[PDB]
Amino acid sequence: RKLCSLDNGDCDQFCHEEQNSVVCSCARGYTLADNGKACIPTGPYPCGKQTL
Amino acid sequence: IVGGQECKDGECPWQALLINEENEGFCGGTILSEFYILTAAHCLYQAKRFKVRVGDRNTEQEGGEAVHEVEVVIKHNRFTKETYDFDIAVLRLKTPITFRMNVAPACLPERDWAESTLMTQKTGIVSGFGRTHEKGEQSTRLKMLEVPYVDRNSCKLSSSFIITQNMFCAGYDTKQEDACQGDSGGPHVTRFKDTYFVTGIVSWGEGCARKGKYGIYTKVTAFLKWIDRSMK
Ligand SMILES: O=C(CN1C[C@H](NC(=O)c2ccc(Cl)s2)C[C@H]1C(=O)NCC1CC1)Nc1ccc(-n2ccccc2=O)cc1F
Ligand code: NA
Repeated sequence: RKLCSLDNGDCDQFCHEEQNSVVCSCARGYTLADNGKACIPTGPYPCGKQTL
Repeated sequence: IVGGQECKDGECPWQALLINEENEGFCGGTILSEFYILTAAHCLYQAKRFKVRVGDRNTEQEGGEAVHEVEVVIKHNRFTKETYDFDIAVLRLKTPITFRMNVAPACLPERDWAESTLMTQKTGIVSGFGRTHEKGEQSTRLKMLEVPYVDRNSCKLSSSFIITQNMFCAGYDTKQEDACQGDSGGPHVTRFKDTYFVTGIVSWGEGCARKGKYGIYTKVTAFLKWIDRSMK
């Protein structure tokens, strides 16, 4: 009953609705955080991040 | 890029440039990983021999800029100049890119999430060293430009050529901002919470920044699986 259409299901990146709930996921080079929402880069040049 | 601004350090790191033999960039690309560049299939017919540069922002000063030979070219088997449909290709490099300042890959999104979340944003970002006016000269500087997603129906009306479901339109009706010649093959990316995802490939336009005409981009969501397979 949770939705990706509200604040992206609180996901940092990908959001899908699964069995009336949200499941977050992340692009390659990122691991989903224990909280199941955040995407944690596994190297210093993760995709989609400006090299600031 | 017509209008927009120069990318600041670190801001457009997934930008790649296709350079012919006379060492001049003629198309852009997008870094997807250490071995692979995303580009437009139609760029392949503007050079039999070309290489890929990364890390560049000013072609007038020459550190960190680096050239890579292409090992394998994977053109979409359904591309054709007659239609410009399926305007997509992946290049494997012979030597891997080392990621560093101004050199990093953009993210491939999951398809359904990108359709419902990235493609429904207001704007995406296109970037290139292409002409800074339709008849102008290519820019020595890497530039970027925010472009509004334009409704498929409007673009069809606006267009003298057939817009397929593998294309989308972005840009402005009258405002003098657009991609242009030399930007083709380069990135259209959409930011979602500080992360940039590949959403398009600069593909074509009737001129550049023309009134009543928009930029036409390869719709990456239509080919997320094809890229995947091409990269394996
Ligand atoms: O071939 C060009 C050439 N141009 C492309 C270029 N503009 C762009 O590439 C883009 C603009 C916005 C985006 Cl996004 S890409 C400008 C201009 C040029 O090179 N002039 C050179 C001449 C000295 C003036 N445009 C083009 C390509 C393909 C198609 N096309 C589309 C669908 C079906 C068939 C077809 O030919 C239509 C076009 F108008
Ligand atoms: Na226009």
